[PDB]
Amino acid sequence: NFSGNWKIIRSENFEELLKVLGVNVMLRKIAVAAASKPAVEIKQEGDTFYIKTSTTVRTTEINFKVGEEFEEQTVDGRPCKSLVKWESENKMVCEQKLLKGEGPKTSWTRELTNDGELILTMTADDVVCTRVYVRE
Ligand code: NA
Repeated sequence: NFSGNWKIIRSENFEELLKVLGVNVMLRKIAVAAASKPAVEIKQEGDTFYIKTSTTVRTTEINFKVGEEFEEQTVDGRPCKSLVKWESENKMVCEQKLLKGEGPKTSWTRELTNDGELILTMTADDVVCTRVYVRE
C-alpha cells in the first residue's frame, strides 16, 4: 500500500537529469530548489492510483490504473503518454512516449521497501535520478 503523505529524505542526481534533457541553468536551479521539500500525496486503491506531487511552484496530479495508458508530463514538462506495469510485488515501472516530437527515452519507477520507504527513480537514456521518501 503506497497510500499516504510522503516527505523526501534523499535526492541524488536530480539537477543532472534536467541538464541532459536540455534544461537551462536558470530553470534547473529554480527546479532543484523548488523540489527540495516536496509534498507527495498518494491514494492507492488496488491497481488504481492518484499521485499529487507539489513543489514550491508546481503541482502535478496523475490518475492512472496499472496497465492502462494515461497522459502526464515528462520530468522536464513535455506532455507524454504513460503506461505503468508491476515489475514485481512492490515495484511499478512506467514507460513514457511523447505526445509530440521526439526526445531522450524517459521512464520512472516507484517501489515500496519493507522499512516503509518509497523509492522513485527517473531515467533519461543512461542518466538516473533517485529520490527516497518516507510517510508523514
Ligand atoms: Na546521457
